[PDB]
Amino acid sequence: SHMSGGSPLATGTTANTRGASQKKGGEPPALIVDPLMKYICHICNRGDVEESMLLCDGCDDSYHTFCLLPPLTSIPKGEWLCPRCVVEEVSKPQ
Ligand SMILES: [Zn+2]
Ligand SMILES: [Zn+2]
Repeated sequence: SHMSGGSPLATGTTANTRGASQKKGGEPPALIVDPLMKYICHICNRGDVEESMLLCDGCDDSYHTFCLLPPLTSIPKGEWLCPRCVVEEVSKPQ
């Protein structure tokens, strides 16, 4: 059996991708701006307007009116419930 025709597929290509790997080329180690306690709107990571910052009566966390979609056209005259808790029934998971 002499089936040695001899046909190599010698076809190269310059496959080069320089993956620039600067882990902190624009990422500084941020220090704790709120070391003790400060009611910050965790949706916007900032306590922008404290006068528009609500605290869920049936939870505990700081939200802005602005940070919710759509922004709360009326400021809650009574204690504000988070939309999570607003969808309740007699049977809680307790
Ligand atoms: Zn906010
Ligand atoms: Zn709640």
